[PDB]
Amino acid sequence: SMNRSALDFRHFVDHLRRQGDLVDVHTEVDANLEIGAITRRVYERRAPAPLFHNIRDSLPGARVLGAPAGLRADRARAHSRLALHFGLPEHSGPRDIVAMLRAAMRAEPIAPRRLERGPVQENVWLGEQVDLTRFPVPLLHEQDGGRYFGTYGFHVVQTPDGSWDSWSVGRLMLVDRNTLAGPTIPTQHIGIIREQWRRLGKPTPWAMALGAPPAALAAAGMPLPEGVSEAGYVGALVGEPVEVVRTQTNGLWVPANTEIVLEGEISLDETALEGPMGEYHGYSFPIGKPQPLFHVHALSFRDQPILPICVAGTPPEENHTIWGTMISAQLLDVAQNAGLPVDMVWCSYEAATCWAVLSIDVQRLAALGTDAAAFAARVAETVFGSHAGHLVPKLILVGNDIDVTEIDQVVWALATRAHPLHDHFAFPQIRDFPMVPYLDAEDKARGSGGRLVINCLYPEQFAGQMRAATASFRHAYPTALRRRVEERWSDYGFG
Amino acid sequence: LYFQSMNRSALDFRHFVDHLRRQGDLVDVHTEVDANLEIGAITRRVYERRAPAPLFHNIRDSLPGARVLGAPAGLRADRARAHSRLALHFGLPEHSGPRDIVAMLRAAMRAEPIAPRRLERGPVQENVWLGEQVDLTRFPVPLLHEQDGGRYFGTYGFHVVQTPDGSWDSWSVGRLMLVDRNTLAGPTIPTQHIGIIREQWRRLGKPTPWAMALGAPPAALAAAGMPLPEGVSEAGYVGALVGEPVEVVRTQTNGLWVPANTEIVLEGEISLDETALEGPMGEYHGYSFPIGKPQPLFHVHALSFRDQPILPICVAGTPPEENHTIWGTMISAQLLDVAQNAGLPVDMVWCSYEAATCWAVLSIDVQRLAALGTDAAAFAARVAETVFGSHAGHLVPKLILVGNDIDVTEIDQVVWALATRAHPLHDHFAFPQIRDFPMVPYLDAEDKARGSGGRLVINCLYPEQFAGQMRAATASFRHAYPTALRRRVEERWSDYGFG
Ligand SMILES: [Mg+2]
Ligand SMILES: [Mg+2]
Repeated sequence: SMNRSALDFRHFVDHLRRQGDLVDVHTEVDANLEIGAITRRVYERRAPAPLFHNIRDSLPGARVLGAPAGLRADRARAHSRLALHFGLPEHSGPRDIVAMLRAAMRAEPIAPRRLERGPVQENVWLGEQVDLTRFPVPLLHEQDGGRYFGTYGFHVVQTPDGSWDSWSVGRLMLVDRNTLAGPTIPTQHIGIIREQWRRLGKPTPWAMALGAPPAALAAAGMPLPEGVSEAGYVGALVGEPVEVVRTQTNGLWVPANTEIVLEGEISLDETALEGPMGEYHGYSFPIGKPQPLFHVHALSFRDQPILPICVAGTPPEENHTIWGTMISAQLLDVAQNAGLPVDMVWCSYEAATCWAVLSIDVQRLAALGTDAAAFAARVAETVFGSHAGHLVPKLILVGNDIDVTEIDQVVWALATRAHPLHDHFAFPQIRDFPMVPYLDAEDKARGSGGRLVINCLYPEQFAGQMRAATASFRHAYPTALRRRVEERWSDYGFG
Repeated sequence: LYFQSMNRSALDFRHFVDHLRRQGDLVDVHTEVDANLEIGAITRRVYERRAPAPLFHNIRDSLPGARVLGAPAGLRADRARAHSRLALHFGLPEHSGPRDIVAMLRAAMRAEPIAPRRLERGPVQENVWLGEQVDLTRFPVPLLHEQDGGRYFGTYGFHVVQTPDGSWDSWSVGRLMLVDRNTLAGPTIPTQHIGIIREQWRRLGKPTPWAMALGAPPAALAAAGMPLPEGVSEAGYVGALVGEPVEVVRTQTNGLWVPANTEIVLEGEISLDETALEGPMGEYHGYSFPIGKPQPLFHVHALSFRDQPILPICVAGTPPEENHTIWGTMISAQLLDVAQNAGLPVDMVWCSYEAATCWAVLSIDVQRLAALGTDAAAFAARVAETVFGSHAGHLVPKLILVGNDIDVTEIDQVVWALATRAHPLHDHFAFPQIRDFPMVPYLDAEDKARGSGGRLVINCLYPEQFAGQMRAATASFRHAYPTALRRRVEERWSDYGFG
């Protein structure tokens, strides 16, 4: 059931209900602001994911699932919804998911299983039959530039010769009944492929899978080389291939179990103004930007289709829980592949992927014979120089007496270890990720200025010393007594 | 009737304990446990998991009937009631949070005191040991952390002393390490009120008459930590706090007045000439440093206790424990008074428990900020001077200045602002000349010799906010949806199916 949830969105949703992580909303809600407002609150209260059954003035049978990888208030199970995206059980935490991702990234892909048919074909609208406005397309935040059809799903394109099928995560704003608009980064795989079609004088055939198999959405964001197709890495993630059917109108292959598939082409030169919109950093910047038109020639969907939605903004939402976690997992590979004494990396969801905390193996630190400034520089070059680390402007270096995945502990280290005169290491020569929201006009002209390493390693730690013991349950009591207290917890009378 | 019980909980420790049990915020531990490390270790885990407070009923080698309560102002895992146990120390209900408590404390500091009510008897007098009968070691005196220099009798209560002429009764929070059967040791800082009074008795060639109240009325303990002028008695401020006076009885041996409901009262005197090594001990900053310090002996001449006496304990260290939940909160409230009395555009201050009282977050009213026509560097310096120069602000090395679109009492939102707003080249304002609080754990040897070096203001106000503008809206429930719709969602939450 847990691995089934990973390969099948509809089952994923039933599973949530069974484990008490789903609220069926049967009362009538408005896709104009209300769905988004509710879903946003859900993220912030860490509530069960809502399934809206009754949406004003929308395709009968159509439904919306809010917060598909939001967190849960119950701390023992807080990451369960996220974990299902990777076929992992209810009690899986950041470290379990990171270990699984790192392994997946070393595993072999498994060729997708081609099928003649599948549930996504249960309903088909062609050409003139296409009307996107009939779906419960939400206006997500009050000031958004338009309604968003696609906020949790991926694009599918292919090279003209068919040798490389490319999945990538993307978002699409509704323009009209059969047109959308959304970003295509020229240097991203989708942009590279779009260039190949352009030199033939052709628009790019496209599809978007919404309510895709959770692991297929995961796979779509995996860091893969140019030429390598994402579909196979569903098998790398969960040991079982994704099942695919051919689209109705353009010869692409989309997961068989997907809820809603849009089919069409990315326009050569037509654009619309897209945005403003909430983004991963928690802000909604006010200016719109022209983006390419995606023309929809056909759409297919399951009976009683579920449109999943993300309401991007202040954490934790899917940007942080899925993409942040993946970045964390990649940064740990980067650090360890470099030989750094790092046993964990965590891009705290609370920091909206604007910082990474590196857990430093203090038992191996003295052997480096270094100090804070040199170590900060070394870690800066290594991490910021990587593809994943390019994305994160601030690194916090801290000894592994704390658990870097718990923000309260990071805060404690930050407040009590980082000396204001000696532990603030700015690296203004290092090129920035341009979306970092605190960048100013000079940083933007220069291309650098935003990068920072905050050191929380006390100077003595570079000699293997430590000025004071941590007065916590973990570090203030001998091993035997810790074990006794944990084994007797129930006997004492605690739940 | 929950409100009956809430009110009584503030004035009677024994009832407070019963209140927690009825709310499901107590665990009655009947398993036999060891005062040596085990009780501390369990209580420590309780803070960290935010579990119910444990009342230990069965303690190896202890006075018959003796009990221990751990985590008396620890937090609860239930977010909607997280601060309920703390709140009871201030006469406040289960859903009270940081802001409600700060408001009550600020109003308390300007309310009238109500003189204590003198009684001829109270339950603290139910058992009395005099002189040769005093044996502190019969109580369940914990060794709290593995590397403590001794067992601590007092980690949750206050000292009572009085001026020689009897015109000023002083309560103050303090810890006491066990030295032997009738002797303890702990700090008595000369510049603080207990030390000033001690100096008055010294001038007469006399030791200082003293009592310690343990398991005191929760709002008595709160009153004891209030920032009152010299010459002003803390006891009257139980009345300012909860609208009803504390009830007091005379000690058995030295003329001092102590709360009638206290679980355990020690009576004696503070030695003129004798010291012992006290500590080391876990401290509020989360650390146990290796070296103790000489402190004055407190000789116990008598003690009295309630039947089945409950000794409350604090296992100081990584937050949140009582140093943070009680005293951090009081510091936050005073810093807010400091900021406002100085006319800073600040609507809240919060010493985040998670930062172990090593930083204070200042919530900035951005419209009032624009009126000042200032900038980051000048505003940082102004806040630094004002805040670090105050009695309360002197204690806190780091300040965070941030717009009030976030709730500064929520560490997750503070972390978000900090990561997304503080520019590495422009917003790190160290104040290396401003005098440090010497306990700050990151200070180096040069800082300590010099007396300064560790102060910092972190600016999270974007440049445009100083002109009252903002580069981008906050994409949150609070700020991404209009008032009436948020209200609809809140009001219909249960109708949607949430439980
Ligand atoms: Mg790719
Ligand atoms: Mg005083």
